[PDB]
Amino acid sequence: GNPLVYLDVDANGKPLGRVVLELKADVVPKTAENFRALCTGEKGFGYKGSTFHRVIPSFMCQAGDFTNHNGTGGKSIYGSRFPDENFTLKHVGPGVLSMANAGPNTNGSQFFICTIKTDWLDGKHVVFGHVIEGMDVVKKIESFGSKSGRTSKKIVITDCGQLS
Repeated sequence: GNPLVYLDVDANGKPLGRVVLELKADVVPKTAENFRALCTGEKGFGYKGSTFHRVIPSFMCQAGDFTNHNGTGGKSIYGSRFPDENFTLKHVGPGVLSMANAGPNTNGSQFFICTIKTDWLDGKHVVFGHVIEGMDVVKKIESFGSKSGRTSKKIVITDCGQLS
């Protein structure tokens, strides 16, 4: 079946708990595989030790810039960037997992977890999974964001990996 992966998240060195994500490899296999491998770190790089660098209450929590830690970086297991696979899955509600980008066909490693229905991103960002467990952790992360995106605590993915 579809991969299940996890992110364990700290805020100022205090554990918040675990976010478990289903990756919809049935719909977006290339996009799912990138995220899966970045969670395991099996290519020699990935999300472990990196941060949620942009968090906006009543919108989303963004992470995945494991090279520059500020929204300008990241890379995929395929190369620097890869195409929008499809827009079949929609931003239907809280818990949706979707690729951050800098316009069409600029997926790398950055991603966001929605805390509301972000319907205006449909057709612009590739949705590739959702939160199976740990919305409480996501809401804690959200509570440390601000309107500007700047976080009030350092939010770190201390561990990550594949469950199945």
